[PDB]
This record gives sequence, structure tokens and C-alpha cells, in this order.
Amino acid sequence: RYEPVAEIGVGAYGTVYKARDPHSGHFVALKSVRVPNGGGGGGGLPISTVREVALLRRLEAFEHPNVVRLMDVCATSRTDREIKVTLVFEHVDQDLRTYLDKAPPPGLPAETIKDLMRQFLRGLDFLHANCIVHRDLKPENILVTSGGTVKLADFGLARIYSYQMALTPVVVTLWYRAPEVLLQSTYATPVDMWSVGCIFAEMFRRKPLFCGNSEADQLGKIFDLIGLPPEDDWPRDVSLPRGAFPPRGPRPVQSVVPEMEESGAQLLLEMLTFNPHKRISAFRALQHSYL
Amino acid sequence: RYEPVAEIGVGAYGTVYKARDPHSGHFVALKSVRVPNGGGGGGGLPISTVREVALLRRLEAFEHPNVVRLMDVCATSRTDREIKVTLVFEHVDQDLRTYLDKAPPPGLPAETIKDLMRQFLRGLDFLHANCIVHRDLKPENILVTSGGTVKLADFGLARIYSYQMALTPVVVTLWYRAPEVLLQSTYATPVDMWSVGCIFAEMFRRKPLFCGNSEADQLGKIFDLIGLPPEDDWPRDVSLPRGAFPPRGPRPVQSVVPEMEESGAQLLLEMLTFNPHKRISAFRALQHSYL
Amino acid sequence: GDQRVLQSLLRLEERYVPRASYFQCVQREIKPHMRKMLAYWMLEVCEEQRCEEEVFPLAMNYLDRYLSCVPTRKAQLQLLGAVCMLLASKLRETTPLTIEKLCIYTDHAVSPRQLRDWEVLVLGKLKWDLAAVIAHDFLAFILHRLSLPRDRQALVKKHAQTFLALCATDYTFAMYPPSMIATGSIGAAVQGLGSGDELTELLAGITGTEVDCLRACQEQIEAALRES
Amino acid sequence: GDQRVLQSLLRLEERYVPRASYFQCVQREIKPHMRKMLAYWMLEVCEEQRCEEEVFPLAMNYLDRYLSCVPTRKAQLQLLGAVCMLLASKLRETTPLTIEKLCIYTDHAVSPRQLRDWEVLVLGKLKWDLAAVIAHDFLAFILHRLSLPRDRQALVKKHAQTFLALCATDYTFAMYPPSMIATGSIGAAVQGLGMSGDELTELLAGITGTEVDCLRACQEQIEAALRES
Repeated sequence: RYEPVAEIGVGAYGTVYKARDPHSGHFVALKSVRVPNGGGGGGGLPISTVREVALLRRLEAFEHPNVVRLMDVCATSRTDREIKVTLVFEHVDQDLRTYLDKAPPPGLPAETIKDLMRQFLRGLDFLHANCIVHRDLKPENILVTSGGTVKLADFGLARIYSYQMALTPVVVTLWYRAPEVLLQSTYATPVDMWSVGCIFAEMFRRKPLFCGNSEADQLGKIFDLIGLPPEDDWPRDVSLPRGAFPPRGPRPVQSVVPEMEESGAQLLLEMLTFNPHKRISAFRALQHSYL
Repeated sequence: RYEPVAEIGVGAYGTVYKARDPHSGHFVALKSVRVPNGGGGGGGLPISTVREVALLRRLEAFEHPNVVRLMDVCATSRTDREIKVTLVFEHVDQDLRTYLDKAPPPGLPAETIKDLMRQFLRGLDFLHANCIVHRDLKPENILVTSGGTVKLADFGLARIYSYQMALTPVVVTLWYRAPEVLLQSTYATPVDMWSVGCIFAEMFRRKPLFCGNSEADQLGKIFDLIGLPPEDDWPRDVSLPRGAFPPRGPRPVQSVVPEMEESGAQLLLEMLTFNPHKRISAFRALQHSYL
Repeated sequence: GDQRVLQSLLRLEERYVPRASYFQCVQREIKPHMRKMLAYWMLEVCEEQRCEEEVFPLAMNYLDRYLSCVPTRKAQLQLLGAVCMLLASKLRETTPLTIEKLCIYTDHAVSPRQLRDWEVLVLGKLKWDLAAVIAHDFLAFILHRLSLPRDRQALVKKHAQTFLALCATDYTFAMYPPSMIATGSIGAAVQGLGSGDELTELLAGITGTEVDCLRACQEQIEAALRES
Repeated sequence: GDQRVLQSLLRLEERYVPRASYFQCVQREIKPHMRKMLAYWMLEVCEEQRCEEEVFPLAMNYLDRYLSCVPTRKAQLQLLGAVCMLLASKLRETTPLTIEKLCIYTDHAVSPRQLRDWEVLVLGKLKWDLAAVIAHDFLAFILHRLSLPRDRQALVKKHAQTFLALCATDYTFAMYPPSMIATGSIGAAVQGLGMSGDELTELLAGITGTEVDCLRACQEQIEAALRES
């Protein structure tokens, strides 16, 4: 029932259509996925899908200012066996990349980046409070409204996008990936905080912090800055060993990312901690001296 | 616990020990089976075993005069991967074979066999009332006390011996087997009534009615007397077809088994009916003109 | 801790309370007695399948919300009931109900085909917003905030759930806030298990409800029980 | 039909009613309050696992019978409770409780090893006679013999079950015949759901063959035990 007029870029979720709500006049981000419609024990809907979609709708209720809202949900049985589910998200044109892309020479003042990081951690903490882990944060899905408000998007869509394969993985950006994920040790909440560090540094750089070709390459770029983790800090039962890398020591943080204040550097050290257990949460980072 | 002094023959349940109860002075039939004590999802007991053993103990309560009682149950963890369960049954030396074995020329009078068959059907009907199907009746497990009372034994031990038997390939008497069992038909209660017919005839013969080498041979002996069943009477989805046998017609019943009365012959016809649905139950047979 | 969870739960209730009394929309064939007749059938099914205590009321939540905006017909009532059942279970149970198990409960009047389609139909009409807050979701929290030990919570909690099921069957409580139904039926339970004023003020102080409301509510539930 | 089943059920009760009050055998460490404290923990577990309503009372049946002839110790009480739970479930549930699920409920104070051994221990002491008749086994039959339609049986049956659970927790009903507990708690339920009391108690008594006097005192004691629990 929505009218589509323009189109949003492609990431790890396929074609995202920009549409009009003939009622509110607001723009909405149409996002489609094809779901299971019939089973071998009677017609059923994948429990995991109906749950996660309902979990998102629930968040809308809280109306947090720092997260994209799931306005509506449409379903059409186009195929005989499966069904196409359209998630109608709250649309916002400008993202973080285009926001940094139109940034003057001195970049963003200390207070402007400060505010952006504050709202960024406010929404994240909210997500974690509701048991939702954004598995892949990046300037592409961190939307910023014209008003200056930061709204996170593309978050709790884990089990909904496992039923499809478009090839997005081939170009999947693993720059903001957490070390444990690359290592496949254990999926935790603190996985998000690592992505927060990579983007917080890109605010004072206007160019990604780490850039790896594959998975192994991504780790290489990481250890060359924070330094090789200790024996007690390295996880057990993983594919990649610690001996596969040359022993690196901790490097000056402000040297890699200039224009960082006293409390700014001390925060990034806790942000980009290898051990997820020692990595400080969004709640602790929000109440830091820097913010 | 109990003192064993002598030993009972071997059937489809292994070594049955004859023992003394140092308290009552009565003899008991010790019957052992080795059960599951530990599993691959934590230490567990086979639900099916604890149920069927408890189902037997329950019967003892009713104290029916025509069934062997399960007096006690012993358990000892001799092996580390399993446990040995000893079922203490009510013991009675004389069985039906030894009772017919010491039978004079004219066999048993009409009234003596009449009484024996009456108590035989009384206990059977009782078993069926409590949802218990004796899958293999035979003069070996149909015990007769010195008093003249008929007590059935070795009845509801299906899931308790499945494990053992599967371990030790067993060979059993298929003379008293029901046709549906032999043609792996849809088992039923009326399976018992067929065994009642074979034994009722052996009372007027002192020699088994049917004697088959294998399964196929057992059917051959059967169809040659009762006659080949009709097209509507033959079951569906079986291994052995009706065309595998020559068309036989119904034969005189009293000719095969002499010394059978008016109501005696008419009863055996309903007793040895091929179709389990048309085969009369123990309740109907008990209230027959003959008894 | 728990205080942060209560505040949020309370906040949400308004969203999962049926908008209006719909018996003026389904005026052609629907009737309050049929809505209750269906409720007892849903209760039988859940008690039969030993579903989580939360499913039934949740299913009834879906029912009311669907009947609020969609004028359905008499013959499709049983079908609608099963779907709500299904969904509720799918959302709140480890091993939810299959569409075949519900199919046999409808005495095969509802084909598995109908169940698949209507599941999608109900979801769309409820905008897939099924993570609703129901009375039952208040039990644990308001029980912890009492002068009772977990040593005796077993019986109190069970007894309280029959009042909760009662409410779900009786249309008079349909529009009631989940918190009031919970704090009210949990008061009816504790008082029936062993004064009243000190108790009602303790309960009200938790959910932020008024002592007046709680009493009238608690009394109405106890009254509805004896006349059911 | 159903009349044949009632007669037999009634007959059996005597066999599955704890022989005596055992608090003179476990006088060293057992106490009535501990038996009830354990009962509520068993109730929590069953309500948590959504076990069949029959398991709990059945488990308590095993408990009492075991405590009647076997003087167990204080520390082994929780262990004994889990086993009864296990057995009861194994006998009356499609998917019974695993020894690991019960293992985590005991806060790992009871190792899986102990549970396997004690399962065999309890079985032997109860002579593997676990198909016991408990109050709950009378519900369906005595409900059918009423002036109520299945159209409303849902609520009555549920409410009646909390009284049934109540009885199982309170030692005062331990020695009571299952039929009386059933017909008594089912009367407390129907009367609390709306037929006078006298006409009702005589209908119920006429079914289970109990006396009107007993039924009343019993029904009243249950209602009294509820408010004071």
C-alpha cells in the first residue's frame, strides 16, 4: 500500500526501497525478505522469524530517539511455498559516511563529535538493555537525521537474513568487525563496542581505521596498533593461533588518530580492548570524563 | 534376600531360579534381567521398564486366582554400565504339559477340562481388562497348582526382554502363534484367543495341534484345517501373500480332535478364526453354552 | 535491577490493551457469549497441551485486538481462535503448537491450509506486534515485592493463575490494564491463602495503581469466579 | 464402561496409602516442617517444567511411602525428593524429566551419579510398585458424573487442581484416601464456582461411596488449610 519513489544502496540485506506513506507524507524504508510459508508438519512460520520481527515492533513502543523504528510489516504470498515479508522502517536519508563526507577541514568540533558519540552510545546501551546485539555496526547503517539526531538501523535482523543468499558476503565489510568474531571464539555483547571504537576514530580521521582484505588480514591491521594480546588474554579453541602473528607492542593512540583529547585517548584504549571481558560497555563509556 | 535351591527350565526369558522365602516358607521363581543404568544424556532408567514392572506389581493387588503374582522386585548394580533386576514371582512347579503328561487313557473328563478352560479364560479376560496382552501362551507358561487352580505366567514382559533378546538371538515355539503375528499383521488382543484354541485342542489330544518348522511352515499347517481365508478376510500390506498357498476348504473339527461335544466343536471354530475381528474374545467364550 | 523492568512493563501496557469494545462492529453475528464460549475452548486446549500459563491470555489478547478492527464472521470464529492460540504459543513456548495438533482440536473443521493463510492474515492485521504485555507478565515481579518467601510461593502462584485465566475468559476484564488484572487476581489469591487493607496498599504501592481501583477490581474478580 | 473403572480404582486406594505416620521413625532429623518445605520445592519444579498435574502428588506419594519404612537423613532429603519427582514423571509423562534437568534444580548439590543410584534404591524400597492411585486419578470420573457440561469443565477442573496440590503439600492429608481428597477438593472447587451445599455433597459422596459426614469435614478442612497455608 506504500508508494516507492527512489532507492537506497545495497548492503548485507539486499535492495532497500525508499517509499512514501500516502498518509503521513513521511518517507519509509521498505525492506523485503522471503520467508518460509509451508512446512512438513502443517503450514507454519519459522518461530525465530516471527519472534525477532515481534521483538523489533516492541522496541518501537519505547520510542528511543537513537534507534530506527519499525513502523509496519507487510506480507504477501507471492510464491506457493514461501512468503515475502516487507518490513517498513523509519526512513532517514543521511548516514554517517555522507555526514563525514561533507565535513570541513578541521572536521567536526570537539563538542559536535562529543554529542554524536553520546547519542550513539545512548541508543546502543538501549539496544543492549533489550537483549539486542547489533552484529555489524558501520557508518552505512548509522543514520543521522537533518536535525542532527543519531538513529541506529539494521540491528536485530540475524535470523531473518539467514534464509537467503545474494552474495553480499563476498563484499561484506570486515573493517569494523570485532576480533572475537573474526576468530569465532564466542559471540558477546561487547562485540558492538569494538565497532564503536573504529567509528569514533573515523570521526577524527575521515578515513576508516582498519582495512583488511580477508579475515586474516583484518587481524593483522589490528594487532599492529593495539599490540599482540597476552597468553592469558588469548581465547581457547580457535582456528587462528597467537603464534601466527609477530609480537607487537602497544602503540601511541593519539599518534594514529590526531586531535584526540586527554580523556579521548584513554577512552579509545578501553574501547579497542582485545578481551571482550575487559572491554568496557556502552553504559560505562557513556558516563566517562570525555562525555 | 532369597535362597535358591533348584532350577526351572529355560524358555524365552533365560534361567529361572527356584528359591525359598526364609519368611513364608513358600517357593518363589527368581527371574533376572539386565537393564540400562546409565545413558548418553545423563544417568537414566528406561521408562518403559519401570512402567511395565510397576504395571505387574499393580495386578498383584487385585489378587486374581488365575494369574501368577509378582511378589517382589530386587535390583543390584553389578555392572557399571547396567543393572540387574530380579523379579520375584509366585512359584508353582506343575505346568500344563506335565499335567497332560500324567493324564490317563481317557484323558481328562468333560468336566475337568471344562473347569480348566473356565479358569484359563477367567484369568485371560482379567489380563485383557487391565490392558495386558500375553503375546505367547503355551502349556509351558500356563501353570497349574496342586490344588487344581490355573495360574497364567510370563505375561506382560514385552519391553523388559526386548533388550536381552536383541542381544541373544533366540529361537521360540511358534506352534501356538496367531496367524496375524506370523504374517506380521496388525497385532491385537485377539492374538491370545488363538493360543487358547491350540491348547484347548491339546487337552483332547495330548499332542500339539499345529507343528511348524519355520514361520511359513506354521501357516501351512493352519490353513490345511481351518481352510484358506476369503479375499475380504485377508489383511493388507503383508510379506506373505494369499496366493502363496493352495486353496483349502473348511474341514470337520471333531475329525481332527475326537471326543468333542456339540458346543465344544462350535466353540473351537470361533476360537481358531483367522480374522482377529471375527475371533470371539475371552469374555464371550466364558459365557458360552459349553462352559 | 527489577525496578527498571517494572517501569518499562507498566509503560507498555497501554499499547497492548484492545482499543475499544468491538461488539458494535461484529454486530451481525458476533456475540459476547460466543466470545466466552470460544475462550473456554482455548482454555481446554492449553490446559490439555500443558502450554505455558501465559499462552491462553496472550491468545485472547490477539483475539480482542483482531476483533476490534476486523469484522469477522460466525463460522470463522473457531478458525480465528486456533490461529491466535498458535501465534501466542509460537511466541512464548520452547516447543510451540503445530498446526496439525490444533487441526485435530477443531475436529478437522479447520483445514491445515486455512491455518497457514490465517496466520499471515492475523499477523498483518496486528502489524506483527505480538510481544504484548499481559497480566501474567507481572506475577514474578509483584511476588518478589512481598512479605512471602519462595518457600511458599508455589501454591500462591498457581492459585493466582486461575484468577488470571478467569479474567481472560470474562469480557468484563478485556479492557483492563494487565497490571491491574495481575495485582488484583494476585490479591484475591493471597487473601484466600492467608489484613486486607494493609495487603491492598502493599500491592497498589508496587504497580502504582490506586487503592480504590485495586479493591473494586479484586472484588469483581472474586465475584466473577463464583458466578462463572 | 466408566462404572467398572471406578469400582477398581476405589479398591486399589488402600494399597497406595502410606502405612503410618513416620515422624517417629525419622525422629532424629526429619520434621513435618521439612517435609512441607520440600513439598513446595517439588511443586515449583513441576509447575516450572509444566509437568502433568498428576506428577507432583504422585511424587509425594512415593516420598511418604519411602519415609514410612526407611529412616533417611536430613542432607539426603533433597536428593530423595528429586528421585521421587523423576520416577513420578517417568511413569506418567510422555516426555519425563531427565536427571540433568533435576540436577540443575538442586543447584548441583545432587550429582547425576547420586540420582541414578537412588532411583534404583527407591524403586527397591517401594518394590517397584509405582502405578499408584492418587486423588487426581478421580477427577475425570467424578466430573462426568455431575450436572455440568464439558462446556464449563475447563475452569472447574483447573481450580480443583490447586486444592489437590494443596493437599499434597499438607501432611494432614497424607493418610487420606485419594478418593476423599479428590471428591473433597473437587467439592471445594465447584462450590467456589457456583445447587446447594448439602445437595452437592450428597451427589459427590454418592459417587465415590463415601459418607456425607466425612466429605463435609474433609471439604471444610481443605478450605481451611488453603486460607492458612
